[PDB]
Amino acid sequence: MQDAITSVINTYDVQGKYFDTSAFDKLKAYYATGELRVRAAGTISANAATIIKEASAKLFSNQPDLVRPGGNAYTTRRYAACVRDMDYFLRYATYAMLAGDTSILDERVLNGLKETYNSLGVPISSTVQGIQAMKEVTGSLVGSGAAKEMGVYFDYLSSGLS
Amino acid sequence: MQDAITSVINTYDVQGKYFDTSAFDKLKAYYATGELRVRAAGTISANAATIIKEASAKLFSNQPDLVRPGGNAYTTRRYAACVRDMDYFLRYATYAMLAGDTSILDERVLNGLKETYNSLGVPISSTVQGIQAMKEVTGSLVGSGAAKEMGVYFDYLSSGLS
Amino acid sequence: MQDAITSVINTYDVQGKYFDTSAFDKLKAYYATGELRVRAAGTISANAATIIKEASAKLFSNQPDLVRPGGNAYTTRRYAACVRDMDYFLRYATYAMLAGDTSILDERVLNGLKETYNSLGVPISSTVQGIQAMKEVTGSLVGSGAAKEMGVYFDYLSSGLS
Amino acid sequence: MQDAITSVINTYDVQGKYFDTSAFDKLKAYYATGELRVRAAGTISANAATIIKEASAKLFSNQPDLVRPGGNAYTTRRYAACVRDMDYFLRYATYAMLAGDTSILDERVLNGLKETYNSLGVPISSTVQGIQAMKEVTGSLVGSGAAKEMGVYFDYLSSGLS
Amino acid sequence: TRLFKVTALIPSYKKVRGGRELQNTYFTKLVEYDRWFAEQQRIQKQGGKILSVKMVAGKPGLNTGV
Amino acid sequence: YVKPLPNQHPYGSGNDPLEIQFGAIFKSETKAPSARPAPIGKDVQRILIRSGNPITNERGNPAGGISDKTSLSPQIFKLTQDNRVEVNVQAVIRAAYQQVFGRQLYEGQHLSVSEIKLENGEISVKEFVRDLATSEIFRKLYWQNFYVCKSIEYIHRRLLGRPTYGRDETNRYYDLAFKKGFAGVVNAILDTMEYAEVFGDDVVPYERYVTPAGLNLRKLRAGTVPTL
Amino acid sequence: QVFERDILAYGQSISYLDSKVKNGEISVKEFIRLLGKSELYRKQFFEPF
Amino acid sequence: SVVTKAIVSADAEARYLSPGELDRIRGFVSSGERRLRVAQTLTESRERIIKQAGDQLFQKRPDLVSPGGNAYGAERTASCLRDLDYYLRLVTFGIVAGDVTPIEEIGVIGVKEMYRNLEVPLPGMVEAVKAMKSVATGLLSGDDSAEVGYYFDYLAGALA
Amino acid sequence: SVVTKAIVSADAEARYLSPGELDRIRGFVSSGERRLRVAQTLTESRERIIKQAGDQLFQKRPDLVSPGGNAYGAERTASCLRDLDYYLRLVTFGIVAGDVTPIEEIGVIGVKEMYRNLEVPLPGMVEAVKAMKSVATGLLSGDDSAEVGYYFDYLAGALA
Amino acid sequence: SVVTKAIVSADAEARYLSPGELDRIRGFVSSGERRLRVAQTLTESRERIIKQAGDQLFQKRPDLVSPGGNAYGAERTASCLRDLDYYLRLVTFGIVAGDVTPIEEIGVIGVKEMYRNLEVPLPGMVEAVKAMKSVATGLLSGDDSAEVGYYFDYLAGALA
Amino acid sequence: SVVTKAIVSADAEARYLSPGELDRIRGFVSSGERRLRVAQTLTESRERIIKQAGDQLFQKRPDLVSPGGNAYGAERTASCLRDLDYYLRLVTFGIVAGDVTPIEEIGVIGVKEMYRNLEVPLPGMVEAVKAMKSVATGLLSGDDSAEVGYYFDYLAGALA
Ligand SMILES: CCC1=C(C)/C(=C/C2=NC(=C\c3[nH]c(/C=C4\NC(=O)[C@H](C)[C@H]4CC)c(C)c3CCC(=O)O)/C(CCC(=O)O)=C2C)NC1=O
Ligand SMILES: CCC1=C(C)/C(=C/C2=NC(=C\c3[nH]c(/C=C4\NC(=O)[C@H](C)[C@H]4CC)c(C)c3CCC(=O)O)/C(CCC(=O)O)=C2C)NC1=O
Ligand SMILES: CCC1=C(C)/C(=C/C2=NC(=C\c3[nH]c(/C=C4\NC(=O)[C@H](C)[C@H]4CC)c(C)c3CCC(=O)O)/C(CCC(=O)O)=C2C)NC1=O
Ligand SMILES: CCC1=C(C)/C(=C/C2=NC(=C\c3[nH]c(/C=C4\NC(=O)[C@H](C)[C@H]4CC)c(C)c3CCC(=O)O)/C(CCC(=O)O)=C2C)NC1=O
Ligand SMILES: CCC1=C(C)/C(=C/C2=NC(=C\c3[nH]c(/C=C4\NC(=O)[C@H](C)[C@H]4CC)c(C)c3CCC(=O)O)/C(CCC(=O)O)=C2C)NC1=O
Ligand SMILES: CCC1=C(C)/C(=C/C2=NC(=C\c3[nH]c(/C=C4\NC(=O)[C@H](C)[C@H]4CC)c(C)c3CCC(=O)O)/C(CCC(=O)O)=C2C)NC1=O
Ligand SMILES: CCC1=C(C)/C(=C/C2=NC(=C\c3[nH]c(/C=C4\NC(=O)[C@H](C)[C@H]4CC)c(C)c3CCC(=O)O)/C(CCC(=O)O)=C2C)NC1=O
Ligand SMILES: CCC1=C(C)/C(=C/C2=NC(=C\c3[nH]c(/C=C4\NC(=O)[C@H](C)[C@H]4CC)c(C)c3CCC(=O)O)/C(CCC(=O)O)=C2C)NC1=O
Ligand SMILES: CCC1=C(C)/C(=C/C2=NC(=C\c3[nH]c(/C=C4\NC(=O)[C@H](C)[C@H]4CC)c(C)c3CCC(=O)O)/C(CCC(=O)O)=C2C)NC1=O
Repeated sequence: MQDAITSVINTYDVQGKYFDTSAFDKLKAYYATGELRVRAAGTISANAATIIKEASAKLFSNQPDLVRPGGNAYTTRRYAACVRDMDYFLRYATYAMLAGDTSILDERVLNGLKETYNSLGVPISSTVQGIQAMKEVTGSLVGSGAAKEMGVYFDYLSSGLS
Repeated sequence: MQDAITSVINTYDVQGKYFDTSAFDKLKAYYATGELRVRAAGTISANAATIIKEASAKLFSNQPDLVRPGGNAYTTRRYAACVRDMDYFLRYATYAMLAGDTSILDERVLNGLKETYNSLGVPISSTVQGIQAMKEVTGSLVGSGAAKEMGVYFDYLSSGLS
Repeated sequence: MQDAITSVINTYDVQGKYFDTSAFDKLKAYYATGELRVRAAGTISANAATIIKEASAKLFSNQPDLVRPGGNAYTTRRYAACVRDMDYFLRYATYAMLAGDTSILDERVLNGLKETYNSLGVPISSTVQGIQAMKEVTGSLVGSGAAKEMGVYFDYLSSGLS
Repeated sequence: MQDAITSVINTYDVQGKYFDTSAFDKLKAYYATGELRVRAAGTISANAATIIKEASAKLFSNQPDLVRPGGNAYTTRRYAACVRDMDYFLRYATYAMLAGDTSILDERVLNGLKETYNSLGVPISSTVQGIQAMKEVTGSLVGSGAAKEMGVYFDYLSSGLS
Repeated sequence: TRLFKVTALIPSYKKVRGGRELQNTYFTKLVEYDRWFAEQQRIQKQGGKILSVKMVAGKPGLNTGV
Repeated sequence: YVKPLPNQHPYGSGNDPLEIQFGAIFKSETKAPSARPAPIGKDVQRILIRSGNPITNERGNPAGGISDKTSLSPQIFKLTQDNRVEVNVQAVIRAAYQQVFGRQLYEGQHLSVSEIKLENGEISVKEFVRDLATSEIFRKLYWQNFYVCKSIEYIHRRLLGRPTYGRDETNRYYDLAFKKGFAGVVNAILDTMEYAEVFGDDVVPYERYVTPAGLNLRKLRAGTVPTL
Repeated sequence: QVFERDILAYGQSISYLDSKVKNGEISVKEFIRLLGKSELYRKQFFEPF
Repeated sequence: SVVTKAIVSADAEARYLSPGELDRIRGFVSSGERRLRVAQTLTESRERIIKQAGDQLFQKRPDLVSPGGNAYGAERTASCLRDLDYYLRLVTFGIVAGDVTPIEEIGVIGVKEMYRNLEVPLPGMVEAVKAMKSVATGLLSGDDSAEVGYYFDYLAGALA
Repeated sequence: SVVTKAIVSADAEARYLSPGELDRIRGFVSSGERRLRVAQTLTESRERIIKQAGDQLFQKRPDLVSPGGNAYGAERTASCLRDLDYYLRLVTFGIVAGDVTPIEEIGVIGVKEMYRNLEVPLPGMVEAVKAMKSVATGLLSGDDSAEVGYYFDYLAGALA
Repeated sequence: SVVTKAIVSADAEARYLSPGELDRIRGFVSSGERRLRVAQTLTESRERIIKQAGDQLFQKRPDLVSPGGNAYGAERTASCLRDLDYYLRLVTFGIVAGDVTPIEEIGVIGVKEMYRNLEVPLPGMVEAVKAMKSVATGLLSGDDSAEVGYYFDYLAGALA
Repeated sequence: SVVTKAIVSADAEARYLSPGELDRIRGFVSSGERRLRVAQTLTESRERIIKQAGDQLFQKRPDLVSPGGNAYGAERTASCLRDLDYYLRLVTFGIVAGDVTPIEEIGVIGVKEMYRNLEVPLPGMVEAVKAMKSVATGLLSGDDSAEVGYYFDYLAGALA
């Protein structure tokens, strides 16, 4: 993949230059944010199953059609598929947050997801609602400073699906 | 792959409703026609090789350019693949007739078949003619009612290809 | 679009350099070939209808299935659409020959065509065979050098449809 | 694949005729050049590394930006990929020269290679210049008689990319 | 528990083929612990007879280090 | 709307790799949309063209996988060298790299210890393929930079030699990814009964099926199109 | 509407058509038609497609 | 052909052709002249071979042409001899190619399913092929007789 | 980088990062400041390092600039020094990244193929990298010298 | 341990440990005293941690001890606290090892089917390890509390 | 030998040697005496071939015998010449055998790593073997010089 440090390295490699003051400033910014990123990553790893539980419960309470007969999440199979997708979203958002770049979200998750959902019949609106549910659930757990950092990656996933 | 019984089960599951009189009427109709379906399927199974031989003979007599050099059925391997395809169409029409639904035809036969033949260079119109040849050959062996029943599936294959 | 002169201008504009000896050689090559290109273009314009007639007759004689019931070119409308496609292939091959570059064939013929034929159910192998027939017919009318030149663009169309 | 012998066999099997004087003359012509083709193939196999050396050196002398920061061949990995692709082209041109037919180029090298390079961002024009460098380098080593034969397959590859 | 050394003999029951296949029928080989249950099941399915299995790389009864 | 389902991956046409020797080339939803979704059901089985004898397809011939090879089939590499000086072993190793990766690796990237074990018979060809397919280089090439189902499709084609038939296989391998990762997916593919019946411990995997688009890439180039 | 965006960002316009539509020689329908038949529209939305 | 087989083998390993298989191609292109002469001899005398073998087979197997037989009738006997003509042409193709590959691809793969569909007895196929082998071997020289018999025995074993 | 390798290791196993990986990321983030100071020191002294390393290399291996050598001539010696500049820049990238990942992906994967294509002897690369190691760690303090020596170690071992 | 994973990762690619692997091992052995005194603090606090963790478990989840629950009865509560002691010992093992491997080969691999055999709710397990996390991190210093809590995070995630 | 390659192929696809392969083996054995004359002629001229090839190599590559070069010094140049003698003997062995398998089994399998361990440039090796080709081909008649050039070219390609 690519993260913030590798991003600076790659741009200066393509330009074929040694590091300047701007590159060191970017690297210092990443080093400043890294400890908060690690705390948030550990928090989310601890509470992954919980976060998925409340986020799915909130989504299925706001949109009860999904779980009821005739809904896309109505089956043990389809419900488990929804929970699996939400777990993937949370894990890769955590990877992107800890990395400081959204490239892993583009490659591993977003490149192909819209077409997959459109072929499967998954409602993309409800999926964006589920991602927003995970965002607001995890914000209370990671803390305001870490919530601000995690929100951009949840927004990235939501915008990629939309 | 869904038969008539599975189709009713699904139309009642998606609504979340228990079975009522109408569903029992539909399943009773299927159970009534089941004996005809089983007899026709057994007759076609016993006479499958004869049906394929007769229909291939009729098709290659009506379109002799197929088995002559320069025709798509000119080699031992291509002739074998042609009669193999006729065996597919007969066997899957038997399956669809026994199930009472054309889902297996959209589901295991006609999905991507046009693209496959177009890539191979297989003639589509000639294959439809062969499917008919099988239809007229099979109707005589199975009798009037079973022929009326199998005709819908043979015409389904023909219309899907055409 | 882009032609040979425009292609050289573009490749020397991207790198920011002025014209050098190699660029002038390429421009001189195109300028020398221009008279032959114009003669070929006039010959094809005068004989386009005959080329389409002969190529279509060749294709539908080799593959009568396409115009029999069940074939893709079976109706007056589908047949007319087929000969319209052949007319467009010939005209754009003439355009690319006169331009000296294959950009117009990409942007204006082949960008999106193969997916269009997959959706429509058009046999692309038969279409490529018809394009090859057009190449054979056009070469005889244009002579050896113009036949090589136009065969370049016919083969480009055929390989692009692939 | 399909070589000249198999090409004649196929063009006569599709027609359904026996070998006539013209077919036997084509076979004689192919068998006559057999010693030249084997000698050229052995020479190219012996000097493949040297040919790639000189061709790549000339290509990167004419277009140094490819191997400088910001060029498609700027890394050890991408330079190695460049010389690997050039080796593939040389090897497959040797195969086509031995067979006397260009079928293996179309079904083992050029099948989707242009769109592969376009998706990768590989400059196709620079690849064609590299192929021309390989051709002009190989011609000196193999000798004019073998050079003329290698040229047609090198230009087939070039036109496939272009 | 890392590596088993297994001696096995798997006769032929679904065909008779004229290539050299003594190496496929009777063979001794090293298998991993995690692969060994699946390998033993697969050998038993093919009707093969397992003659002897030994512990080679790892040590039995290790709580960690496995 | 008015035609049957296309010959297409259940998760979209952008989930079909280009059938070339090596590279893992997929369409992108952003560089140019060019996207067609289709309502391919969970049980839909794809129609695959044999790379070999046409009547050896499993749909018509369940025992066609173990059938005798013709001249239409690819080269088959089997390691009969005593399974305890020989060029056959090196050829088998090269064929294994050509199948697993599509090309030879660079000199620093060779799985040297596995080659030594294969040369001396401690491991079979299947175990060598497992070592190649679970290596960090294979993961770097074909797993970590792709959409998960794209990686699953490509790895399936490299290992079993055919594309997936439908959502049964794709969903099984997606669940295996979700639970156990890349190594779980790769080991599951090699542990299938289909692998063992087609490729035992002896034979390197080869290509058995292609999609109609992959056949179109080869046969429809102006050189290979049948002349009228 | 016609060019999906305001092409004054590039300084591109058809001055005589604009004058004709403003002063009433042509209507907005005729302006739209002459605008979609112009060299600008042909370059933007006919050539690349 | 031999050239195609060598190129395919070299390609499967992603390497240039080794000197041994280059020597194989050298020997093949050396033998090309006499193999063309053999194929031309078979092509020129095709009608004689077909008539002789057809008569010999029908005498050896009267049941095929008798009523209730597969080749009974003018049209069905014509089809029988036309199949013999296909196989003779295939043997000429194999001779020029230097291997049984053209024969295999054009007229061996799936032949049993074809003739099973056509109610054509395979022992009759084998005996017809053997009759053609005897007739051809009689017509050409002794040295080339072994080369021709190689392809005829391949076809007979494949049909068997 | 450290973060990238940890994350790809976690993702390959379908799991969140383990406590050890998170602790390693913490340590890297803490040491980033001294990493950047070292990178600035190496970047500022690039020309002196290149000059002294080239002189030392050509004194240790006079064959390279002797007639017939790969580095004979002012132009080829200039290209040699340019390669040394590439590798110094890659070393600084590796220092700021905390891992040899940028070094590997930019200048180690396929480097043997590249130098075989260029007739560049890998042993000469090895003494060139050792010379850069000596000259650069001469400028740096002991703690900095150890970490920079680790990266020059990796590069020399990869070329060897 | 950290050294074990580093050695296995290096050996898989048939190569010596990279400067990143050496850096992580150096950081691991450098922090040996801190994690060692942390493990000593955890082990000297057997029963306080076990008893408070059990109390919070039962008062947040009353139904484990309620009639019909998994832990109803004195002996089942004793087994519950015994498993708590097991996992505390595993956490100490992982802390000294610098990695969660000992917990994995001892307590994580196969835990789900184990507790499914024992009919032990997994939410109860994660609640218990969370309570033990709270109790243990209360005693330790602020710097060491995070180190303990990360291994407890791994255990809680591993259970459910 | 040709016999060995034919036999291993026949065993690989598991049937008796094909008539064409029997023809090839007869052509090989019938030409054995000419190969023996070629091998003896090369053996008689060991010193001239080896020393002229070494002189040509050191003229093209003065650096190899320059101070710091690989073959600098009398003893290292002697080892150079002895390596050339090894490869000349292997070429004679291959001429006698009828292919290059002896040259592979004794001199090509693992040559790259060995000359890396000895820091011997492979470009020097290919230059030396090309020089041996140039010397040895002149000693022989055209038909024999072609065959010997095949082996020398194959060895040069194998080294490169
Ligand atoms: C048709 C197949 C199908 C099934 C079976 C199914 C199960 C199912 N159980 C649910 C919740 C539930 N299920 C239960 C049942 C439990 N209570 C006790 O613990 C027992 C051990 C156990 C029943 C014997 C309870 C209490 C909830 C509510 C959980 C909550 O609100 O968080 C929900 C969520 C309902 C919603 O979000 O509105 C579903 C979808 N879904 C399906 O599509
Ligand atoms: C890691 C990158 C990646 C992702 C994310 C991915 C998603 C994905 N989700 C799937 C199914 C599904 N996904 C969902 C979830 C959606 N529907 C619910 O209503 C929710 C609103 C919403 C989730 C919040 C559902 C219900 C299915 C079942 C579809 C079906 O069975 O027809 C499937 C196909 C499984 C099958 O049906 O065989 C994939 C491939 N694939 C990938 O390679
Ligand atoms: C049940 C769903 C299904 C179908 C229908 C199907 C058709 C099918 N037919 C094929 C070949 C073929 N099919 C035909 C048949 C045609 N030629 C004659 O003109 C006739 C008009 C006509 C048949 C009546 C021929 C000649 C080939 C050989 C083409 C070739 O080998 O190039 C192939 C490719 C070879 C293979 O792998 O089997 C497929 C996939 N496959 C499926 O999985
Ligand atoms: C960042 C990754 C990267 C590297 C490292 C790289 C190396 C590289 N060095 C080159 C030339 C060269 N490189 C050298 C270096 C050698 N001279 C002595 O032998 C030394 C042992 C050794 C250097 C220490 C020389 C002499 C040349 C000139 C070759 C020639 O003129 O033919 C070239 C050919 C293109 C050019 O000259 O612009 C490349 C691509 N390219 C890359 O994209
Ligand atoms: C056997 C048929 C076949 C070919 C030929 C083929 C080409 C091919 N070249 C590739 C990479 C590459 N190829 C090149 C070479 C080009 N760029 C340079 O500028 C030159 C102008 C030019 C060579 C003369 C480069 C630089 C890359 C690296 C680009 C990248 O991977 O991002 C890749 C990407 C996958 C990989 O690197 O393993 C493919 C698939 N694929 C095939 O299946
Ligand atoms: C090319 C090297 C090679 C050899 C030498 C070889 C021998 C061999 N013979 C076998 C079985 C057998 N071998 C025999 C033959 C014996 N039975 C007696 O009646 C006869 C006196 C005698 C034969 C003359 C039989 C009957 C079996 C069947 C196994 C059984 O059911 O017991 C088997 C195991 C079955 C299998 O092929 O999967 C092998 C490996 N296989 C090889 O690949
Ligand atoms: C190039 C490869 C190829 C072959 C081999 C081939 C065989 C072939 N023989 C046919 C007819 C026939 N072939 C025979 C031959 C049999 N009569 C006796 O039994 C003999 C044992 C035997 C011949 C020695 C007969 C009798 C028929 C007529 C069948 C009928 O009309 O009922 C047909 C049906 C189409 C037609 O008659 O035009 C085929 C396809 N086709 C091919 O494309
Ligand atoms: C070092 C790794 C390891 C572990 C962890 C382990 C757990 C373990 N717990 C057991 C029993 C038990 N364990 C529990 C504990 C549960 N009760 C509540 O629900 C809690 C949520 C939860 C504990 C926090 C209970 C209730 C039993 C008795 C179950 C029975 O009666 O069968 C047993 C069966 C032996 C016995 O009954 O004495 C084992 C082996 N064994 C191991 O080798
Ligand atoms: C039959 C297969 C075989 C080969 C080929 C072989 C070569 C070989 N050459 C060696 C040394 C050597 N070989 C060379 C030759 C090189 N110097 C360069 O200038 C030239 C390009 C090149 C020769 C043309 C030199 C200089 C040494 C001495 C290296 C040293 O001792 O440091 C050694 C180490 C033992 C010794 O020092 O005598 C071996 C094993 N051994 C074998 O068993």
